[PDB]
Amino acid sequence: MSLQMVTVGHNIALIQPGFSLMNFDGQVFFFGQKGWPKRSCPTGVFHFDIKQNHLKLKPAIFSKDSCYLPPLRYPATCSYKKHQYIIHGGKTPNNELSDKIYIMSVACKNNKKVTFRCTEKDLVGDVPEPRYGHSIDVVYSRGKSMGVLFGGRSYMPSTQRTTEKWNSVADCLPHVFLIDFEFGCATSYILPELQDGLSFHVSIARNDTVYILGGHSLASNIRPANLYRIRVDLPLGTPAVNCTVLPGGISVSSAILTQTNNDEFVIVGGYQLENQKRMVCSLVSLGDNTIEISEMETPDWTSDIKHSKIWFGSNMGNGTIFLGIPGDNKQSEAFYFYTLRCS
Amino acid sequence: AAEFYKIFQLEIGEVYKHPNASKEERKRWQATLDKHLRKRMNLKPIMRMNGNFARKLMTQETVDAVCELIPSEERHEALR
Amino acid sequence: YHKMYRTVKAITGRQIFQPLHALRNAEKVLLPGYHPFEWQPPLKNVSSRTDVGIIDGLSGLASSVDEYPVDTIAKRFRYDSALVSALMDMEEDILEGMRSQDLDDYLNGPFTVVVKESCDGMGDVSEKHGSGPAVPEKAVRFSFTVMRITIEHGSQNVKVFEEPKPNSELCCKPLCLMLADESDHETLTAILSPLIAEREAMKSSELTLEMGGIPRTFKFIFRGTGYDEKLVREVEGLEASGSVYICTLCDTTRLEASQNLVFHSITRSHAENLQRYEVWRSNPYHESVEELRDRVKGVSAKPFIETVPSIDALHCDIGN
Ligand SMILES: [Ca+2]
Ligand SMILES: [Zn+2]
Repeated sequence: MSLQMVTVGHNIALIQPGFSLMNFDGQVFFFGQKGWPKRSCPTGVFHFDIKQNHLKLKPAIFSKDSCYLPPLRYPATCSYKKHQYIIHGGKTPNNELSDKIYIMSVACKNNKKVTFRCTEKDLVGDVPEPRYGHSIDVVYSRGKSMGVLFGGRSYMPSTQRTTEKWNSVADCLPHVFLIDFEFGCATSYILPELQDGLSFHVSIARNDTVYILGGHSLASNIRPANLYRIRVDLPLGTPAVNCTVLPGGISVSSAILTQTNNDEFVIVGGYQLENQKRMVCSLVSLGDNTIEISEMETPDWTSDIKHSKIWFGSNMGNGTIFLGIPGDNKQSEAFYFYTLRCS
Repeated sequence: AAEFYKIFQLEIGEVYKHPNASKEERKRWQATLDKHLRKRMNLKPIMRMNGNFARKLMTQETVDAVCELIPSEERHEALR
Repeated sequence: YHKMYRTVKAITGRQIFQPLHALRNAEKVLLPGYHPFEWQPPLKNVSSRTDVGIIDGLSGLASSVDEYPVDTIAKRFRYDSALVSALMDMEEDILEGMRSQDLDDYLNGPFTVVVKESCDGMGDVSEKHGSGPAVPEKAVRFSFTVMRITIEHGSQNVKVFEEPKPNSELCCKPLCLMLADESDHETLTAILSPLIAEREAMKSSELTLEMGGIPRTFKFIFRGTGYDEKLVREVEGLEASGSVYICTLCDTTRLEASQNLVFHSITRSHAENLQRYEVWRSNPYHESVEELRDRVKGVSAKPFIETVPSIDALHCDIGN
């Protein structure tokens, strides 16, 4: 529950709400900047390093064969098992959506420098539509690892779009998609147990299930206190997907996930209502087939957090969460960044 | 009105219990006071203060909005 | 005006000036969204209503707490409605121009209209107090001007109306006013993309309008010349500030620009910029950062406005 203020270098005008933080072998990096890539960092990734509560952003060069990807403003985070990192879709800085897939990897690493390898893949079959705010995660069933996708928010189809409502968004179809990374395949699956959409939710991994809890549905302008547990197996034939509604779910959207200990994750932040903020923390203790959400003591927030309207952040991976508060008007430096420690 | 604005800045941090403060803490106090003033009474932060700012800041809603950021109640009643 | 009207009426006894509500009623004839117009073929993704007026420039952008925060105020007209009103404001002018060239009056040939697109941001605009988001103290304006109107007569093309003073304040008709910052790219694209969509739809269609008792059809060609160098670079590609690549019309680097500077050719366009951005994003030849930049010739972003490769004389004089 440690709350430490962090200072930032000469790149504070380069972090925007909706970023993503990736942890590679104990090193935390950055993605999803504000504005198009400059001449200082043509790639777009950064060396997210905090020492003595001071933040410095050094550029990180890609490999020779990597693809220079645009800054996704709201991607989907995945951590495949060789240790790679997968992002799907999101908003480009020009505010168009993408239906493309990228996989992060380290091509080569030397003294105090790192080179990435981002690959390009095309999905065939039931290709999901471009969207943002969704959640992706992978499961390990019967010795086979295969990722699952859930709906989010997307623009109106290319048939009902008008310029006067060009930027109006509608929640994606309740369909649940299965992603096979090693082959680039996807077969759609419609499940009657999921009737409404769900956006800005958190995804928790396990051996053969994903626990989606909380989230915002735009159609009814409500945040359900629901909790779905999706169990997927990998037989010889077509995969079988089962969704079961569980009791005890919480009603939070755009929360932050962290992995503090094995079989122990903590939820902090988010919004309960449009004008309300998540002031409490939920400790989710996983098990073989059991989930028990309990309320742990509220960390000591500051006045700036308790009185602000917005916060945003991503996952450090090492039991740390990096959340920021809008500093002030542009006219300190337009953003106040904090760090949070969970045991 | 400028003097009352400075009083509010030093009161939203309880300097009567912290006689020593750094520049960064006072800048944070400035930022949070400006943010809450905008949120509640719809006043923008300005570098040279006008008379309209004085007339609007000299209201009871001003001390209400400033005081709900002050953890103590003695400061609340004193400012009121 | 009300004070003037009241005092003139009180002194003279008669009603020389008209009342404010009469002026407001007479106002609607000129504002967009009063005349009936039909598109053939119908515009893609553009509604066919003929009663659209001052619509929000945010284009129905999300403003909830769970998504990207928006802190801008924008009001804009539909491009087609604005051009309909602009054409009807010069109805008698077009008739006079057609008469003066010894053509007919009820001729309904397809008019080839060229419209210059101008957009420039501003600074030092004070923010008001009052309800609204934390809107920054900068403004960006989008406006269009009507240079020339030509009708097809015989085998050649004849001219009708030419703007006598193109650089005047009496012909820069506003189209979209947003009080945001041109340095920001996300908000600029979010507010300005629908107008580009309408422009692209209008680029491949024809408009029918009851022009002075006889229906006549219009075709439109657009030129985005009214941009300064910084906005051109920030919109259609190349990096800001001063790079190794300089010109917006050719692939000349700074060193050979200093060397030769007499022999060149215009090469850049918008389709070429899009193709080069695709090359940059995909890297088909598996090249490192420096050689990939040399291959892509400086573009490292997705362009979204077709800007004509021209030069701005005012800023040219200022810089020179
Ligand atoms: Ca200017
Ligand atoms: Zn040139």
